[PDB]
Amino acid sequence: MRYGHFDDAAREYVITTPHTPYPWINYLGSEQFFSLLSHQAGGYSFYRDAKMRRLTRYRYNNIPADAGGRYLYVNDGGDVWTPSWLPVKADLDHFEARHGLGYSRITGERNGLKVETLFFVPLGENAEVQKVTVTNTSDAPKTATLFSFVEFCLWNAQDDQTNYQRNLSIGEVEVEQDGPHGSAIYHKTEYRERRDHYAVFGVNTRADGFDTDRDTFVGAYNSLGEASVPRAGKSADSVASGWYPIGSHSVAVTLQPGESRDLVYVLGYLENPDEEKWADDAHQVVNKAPAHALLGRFATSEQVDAALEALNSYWTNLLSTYSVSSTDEKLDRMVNIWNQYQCMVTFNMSRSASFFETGIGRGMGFRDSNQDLLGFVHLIPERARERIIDIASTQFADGSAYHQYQPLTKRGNNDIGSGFNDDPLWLIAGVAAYIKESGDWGILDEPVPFDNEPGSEVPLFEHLTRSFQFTVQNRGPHGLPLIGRADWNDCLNLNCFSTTPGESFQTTENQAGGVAESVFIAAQFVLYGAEYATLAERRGLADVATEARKYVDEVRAAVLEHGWDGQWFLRAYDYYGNPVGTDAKPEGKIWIEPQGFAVMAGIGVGEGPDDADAPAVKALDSVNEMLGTPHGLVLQYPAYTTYQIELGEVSTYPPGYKENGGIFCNNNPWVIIAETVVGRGAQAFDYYKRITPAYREDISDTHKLEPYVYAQMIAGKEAVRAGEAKNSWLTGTAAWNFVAVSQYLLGVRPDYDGLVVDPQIGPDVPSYTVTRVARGATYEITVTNSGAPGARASLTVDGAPVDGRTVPYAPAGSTVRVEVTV
Amino acid sequence: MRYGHFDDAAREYVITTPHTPYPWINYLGSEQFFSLLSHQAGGYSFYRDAKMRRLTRYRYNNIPADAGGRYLYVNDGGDVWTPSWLPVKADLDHFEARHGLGYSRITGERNGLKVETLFFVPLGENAEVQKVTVTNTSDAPKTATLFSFVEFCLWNAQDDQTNYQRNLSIGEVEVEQDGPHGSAIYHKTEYRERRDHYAVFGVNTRADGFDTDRDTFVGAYNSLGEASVPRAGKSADSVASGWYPIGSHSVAVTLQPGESRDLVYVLGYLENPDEEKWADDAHQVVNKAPAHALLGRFATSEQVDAALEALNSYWTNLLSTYSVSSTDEKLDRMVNIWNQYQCMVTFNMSRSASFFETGIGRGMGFRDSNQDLLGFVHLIPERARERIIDIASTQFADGSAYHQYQPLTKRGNNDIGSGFNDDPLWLIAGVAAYIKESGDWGILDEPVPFDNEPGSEVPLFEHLTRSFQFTVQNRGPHGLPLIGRADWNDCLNLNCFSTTPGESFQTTENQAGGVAESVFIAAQFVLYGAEYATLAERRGLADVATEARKYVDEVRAAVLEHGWDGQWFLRAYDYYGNPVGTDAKPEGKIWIEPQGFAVMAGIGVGEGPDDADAPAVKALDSVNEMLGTPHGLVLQYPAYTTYQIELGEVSTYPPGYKENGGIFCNNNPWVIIAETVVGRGAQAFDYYKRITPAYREDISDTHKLEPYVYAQMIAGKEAVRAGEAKNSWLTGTAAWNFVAVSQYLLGVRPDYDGLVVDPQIGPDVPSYTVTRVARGATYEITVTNSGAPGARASLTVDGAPVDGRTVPYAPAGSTVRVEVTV
Ligand SMILES: OC[C@H]1O[C@@H](O)[C@H](O)[C@@H](O)[C@@H]1O
Ligand SMILES: OC[C@H]1O[C@@H](O)[C@H](O)[C@@H](O)[C@@H]1O
Ligand SMILES: [K+]
Ligand SMILES: [K+]
Repeated sequence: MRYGHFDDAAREYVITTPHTPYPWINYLGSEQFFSLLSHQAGGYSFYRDAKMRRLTRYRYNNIPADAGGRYLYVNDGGDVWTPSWLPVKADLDHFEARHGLGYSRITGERNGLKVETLFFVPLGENAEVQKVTVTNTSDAPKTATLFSFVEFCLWNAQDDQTNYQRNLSIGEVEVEQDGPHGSAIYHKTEYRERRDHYAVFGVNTRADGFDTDRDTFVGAYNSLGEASVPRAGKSADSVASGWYPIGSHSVAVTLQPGESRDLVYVLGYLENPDEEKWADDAHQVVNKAPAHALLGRFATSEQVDAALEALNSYWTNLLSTYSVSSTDEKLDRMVNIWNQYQCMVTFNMSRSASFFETGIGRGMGFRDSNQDLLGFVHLIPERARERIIDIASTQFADGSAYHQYQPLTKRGNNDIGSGFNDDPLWLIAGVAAYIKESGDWGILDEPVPFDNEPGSEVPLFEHLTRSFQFTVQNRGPHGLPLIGRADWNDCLNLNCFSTTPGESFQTTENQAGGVAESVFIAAQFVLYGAEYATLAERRGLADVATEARKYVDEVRAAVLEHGWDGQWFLRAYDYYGNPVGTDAKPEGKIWIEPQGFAVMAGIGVGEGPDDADAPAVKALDSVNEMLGTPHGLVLQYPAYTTYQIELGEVSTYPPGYKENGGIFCNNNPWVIIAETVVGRGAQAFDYYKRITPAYREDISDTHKLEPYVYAQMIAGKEAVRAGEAKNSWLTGTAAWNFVAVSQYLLGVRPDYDGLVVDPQIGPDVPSYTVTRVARGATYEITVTNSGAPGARASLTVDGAPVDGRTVPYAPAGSTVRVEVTV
Repeated sequence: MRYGHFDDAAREYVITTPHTPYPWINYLGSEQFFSLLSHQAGGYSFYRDAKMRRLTRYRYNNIPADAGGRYLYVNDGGDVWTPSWLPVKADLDHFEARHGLGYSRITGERNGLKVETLFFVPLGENAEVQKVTVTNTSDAPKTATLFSFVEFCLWNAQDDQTNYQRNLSIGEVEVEQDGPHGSAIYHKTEYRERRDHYAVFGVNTRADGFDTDRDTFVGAYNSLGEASVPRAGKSADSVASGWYPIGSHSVAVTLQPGESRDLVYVLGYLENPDEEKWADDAHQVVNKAPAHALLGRFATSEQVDAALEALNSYWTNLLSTYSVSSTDEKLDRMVNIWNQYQCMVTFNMSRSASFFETGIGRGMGFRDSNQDLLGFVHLIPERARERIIDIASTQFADGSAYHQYQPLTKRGNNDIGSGFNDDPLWLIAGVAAYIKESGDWGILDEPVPFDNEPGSEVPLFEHLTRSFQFTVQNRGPHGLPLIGRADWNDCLNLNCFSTTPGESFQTTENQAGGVAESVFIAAQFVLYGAEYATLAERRGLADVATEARKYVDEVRAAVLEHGWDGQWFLRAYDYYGNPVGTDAKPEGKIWIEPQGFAVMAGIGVGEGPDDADAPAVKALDSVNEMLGTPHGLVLQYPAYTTYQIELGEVSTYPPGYKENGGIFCNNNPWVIIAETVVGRGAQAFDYYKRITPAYREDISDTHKLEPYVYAQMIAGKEAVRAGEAKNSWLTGTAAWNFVAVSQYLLGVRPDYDGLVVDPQIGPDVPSYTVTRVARGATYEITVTNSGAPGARASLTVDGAPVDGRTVPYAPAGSTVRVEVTV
């Protein structure tokens, strides 16, 4: 069951009905200004930070969903409709929405008028541009009046939604019907006071009329679908004082049969220097210079099209670093287009703002942004470098870190908790990924403060030492890392014991003492502490590196001695020292995270995939049997059916959802990668297909959410809603799947001194070529793959056999031809 | 222009159209369970705390406003309509809503079916009951199906609105079609975990069908006005699993010509002891015992009626303490009914939850709850006593206090700022009003902790000494109290200097040092420091009292010497010692707060109203001339037209709104009482009329909000919206106008040892009788009033002339007849 299709040549998803199972969105912008845009034009835009500089208003949990966005009401002879279908819901003769890379087009046609709108954020601009084309598709002349509409937000979205007792009296606007390229409205709430910024909403023509007051435009007792002004056929020229500012312009157009007209609208974010905020000595009238310039840069359709083409070229350039040509078109569209596009979006948004995350409490996550770096470092290495510096600046001197930072200020906060003991090790992961990718060893010398404190700077390498030493100096009675508030699983809260309702487990005070340990952080420390040992040796720190290898070896042996349940890895020891994730308990017998992570770290790996005695194989077979479903692998089994006070948030979810028996997709690639490590390519690829957008498109009515991006959670087998996704777009699933498919399944993966070429994908992809740009040289990697279990590659390079699977990096400008036989 | 009228005999405001300027609400409940109910059935319900235990969901800033509430969709022959008008907006043949004391009735009739709903919260119950009467007003038999609807909230209203990434997976219900009294739906989100509470929505009949999933009942792409289930005419029997739980039952009705049927619906809040939460050993099925009991208590019309009658008797008893019979029916309905009812609501709700206050950030305000006591102590003194202990327990040992407390827990928080230096003295005000009303001197001996700390208890009197000593030990260089974060005016933030956008002025950190002083707090200290001295005297503390009256004299002298601008009182000195509220400045020349409060404290009062040399008279004349408008007295003049960094939030409002040139009604009664003190009753009464609901009903189209309650803010003369109110219901204006009218205009006011009878109302009310129950005796107070300027009363009591205007309190059971000549 499908509601659209991929168009690979156009790099677009084509939605051919308004009647999708859920609003399906795109993100516009890749730099500092972003828009959430549904296939019904719903959503909102913000500059840098969705909580603090939100330009336009959007209602989550509206009835119906997604009533509110950038609308264009058409009044043709008294009949009013919107080409986005919502909010008016007039019958359309034709409707299509295409979501592309950084832009979308939505086109609706009714009664001989076709209205197509291109929405995008241009490169280098803090603005959302709309190019609207109206065409008379009838055989007689048409006259229609077009009313644009956007509802402003009062910048601080939390305040906007809660503090009406103040903010119903502060809404301010200016209206400029006769500006230099057409008509503009200025939304300038609090520019009177501390804000140096305002929004503009303008059109490239002298508008017939305007509206800036929502209640006037919409009318008492009316929804957006029933707005009075478009039904009247003329603007009310309303000038807001408080209440709800909007931007709306009316333009009447007359079109002969076949004739079209373009109109260009811009929503822009402008700043002025404090000294130049005002046009007038009395400080009453905003300085419009930068808004006039912006509108000048988008006064013509030619300017729009040039900017859209520059954006297309930017995307071609980004996607030129890693591409695959295989016999599986679903695989190829994920690797070449969709998974990389999503990794840009997660890089920019972290978990902050989607149609599920509300752009309020969540900023840039310390763990989240590190995981997203793993799937982003090849796309724009300079920006990954900057992100590493920003994240490491929010770390404390003892190696612990703020769990997230505020995007606008880059300062850490505790708003979604403190003391997540996996956080410090993710910094080592992010840096190791970045150095392997770029060979930029010099980043280890970058001075980086602790908690943004001027003069506290130490080299970024020393931050990694603090991370490493934090785990070393925080192990429990089994030699396993103490878990703290939680590890990667935010709902495994072993120090909590909360009996007070409604207090967030994420922020609630934890109990000192106890002996609670995490098998997940143990594996994480084996995996990434090995990379820290390597960086130390490369830095000429021989003794630090020897010591680091020793501690890694200790923790590794502890996993096998104290972290093994018999047929799978234990999950943890709780506050009392009792095992969690043991077959000795009735529920939560096996938990997926240490199964994938321990095996990625090589723990329990035997002689080959057919070595039934190896703990890794036993562990992965137990995952397959106990956690496997057609939709992916669930987090634990059985799910908990009553509240387990000593485990925290996890048992508070009904079984089959989120952390209690949901398919929590971020941890599935760990098992995929683990499967590649033991030599079971076919099984690893199977798990990849079960959760991957292009493979799940044919069950779009089950998945419900966007068929072109990963989501955080698919309901698991214990849910009545099994198969149904929540929380699309913003998830570490995107980066980790890209890691899994690009580096482990397809097998092309940067190491410090050469490119590892190690396919392990099984027999469903028997022939493919990867084109990989790495360290300035292009590698054409032609793979002939039997897919036989445990079979690993041999290579020839430029006509000559090479030993093993690592190709030493060639000099920049080379074309290196690698022939791979598996 | 009116949209309804007062019905005095019924104690109701009758709304005769759905098409009001704004939603007009009532509050149901007076104990621990409260509903906000508009004349369109919109709003929500909560137990004790609107942030933490909110039963049902309501959207502020919805389009249209107030789409959402307790709906009953009637399907007659395929035609669907709701008697509340919204959300369907079908043409009704008749519509009326009556808001009463603790109940409302909303009736709509269409095509031969009349549907009346009585909504109320019964005494002693944590539930909202609706008795629905449907009548066939046609001459032929009718059939219809009625579908009830309410949307649940996930208890924590903040989480409900912002934390979808967790909470879309936690919604849980149970469905009981065949229970003891009829059908019931249980909303039990998080009862699996830490909540010992669930909600029930039931009806006293076996429903034909039900729905618990919003998306199924409403249908995809639909608003509530388009709900699919009522249109199809059959329930979908949906059982929610996450997403959006609701309660809906369908009931088929059949009616002969002229026949009616009653249906009783109950939304209830139930708790179980932890040990009895579950019906089953597996802990999956909630114990329904308390809900079954509740539903049996409201299984019949007879039970509903008995309970509504008990509620009516309760209100007649509450209102028997103070009433007036005069020549002015507008004055009488305010004093007798509406102002007292509003005082009950502000006592219960503080500033927490209205159609403007969102029931999230604001709990029970320390200042607000003390001002509310002034207008509530005569209603239920035992409940006032307890509130005093509650508030005083959140005070710190140094006499400063948390600015508010969380209603559920009674623990103070800083969520809306700290260090408001008027707060400590408001506690003296509250206790003095309480003791004058009740003669309960023993409250001063009650053990009360500081910040709820076990073992920190000291007598309540000692808390007052901490408050009094706080001001004494925190005066600035002119002998005036240091202002701290702000005084009563929350936007006068002299220690702020914020240049950072979107950091609340209320909570942002303040700068140490400086010399910022408040003339407001100086006047509050002179007024209430005198009360504290009298309490110390009655306790035999002659040293303490003598020293107290000394400091009162020093501050009074400081006001005259350093707080006087020439024709009015100064407002403040800023951080650098520069005067605020001086004719020397271009804007904010005169501010109303010290003019009212200084003169209330007797500061600057001369020989009589025509003593034109007296500072009090010059100050009051300046108020009249510079701040007077037809709608009330604005806060200051001119309003500030640019941001003044040294003054904090105040100049961030556009001129004419809130604290920047708005009519901030709470401060108007201070000027009214001031004018009574100086002997100008005619002017005091004029100001009272200008802001008083019964008098502004005839301009309902200008005031906009409820015509039967005070609001916090009416737009001032500098606003394009001059005359239009915001923030109705929840305001200190209610208590302080009750004080003004009952105690100063009408002149009947308790003092420690007798009842003062001192009318000062001017010639427009030439005779009236007050009936006042005080200390167990009833005083029948018959006034003949010339209104002569400055003329004050002489009294005869029970046939004998008495000296002065204070009647010593008579023994309990007495009827004391007081004859008053003015
Ligand atoms: O914190 C509540 C305070 O908020 C300020 O923004 C408003 O101007 C005040 O009227 C209000 O009392
Ligand atoms: O604070 C963010 C966290 O909130 C928890 O309630 C959820 O279960 C987690 O998946 C999410 O990461
Ligand atoms: K997590
Ligand atoms: K205030």
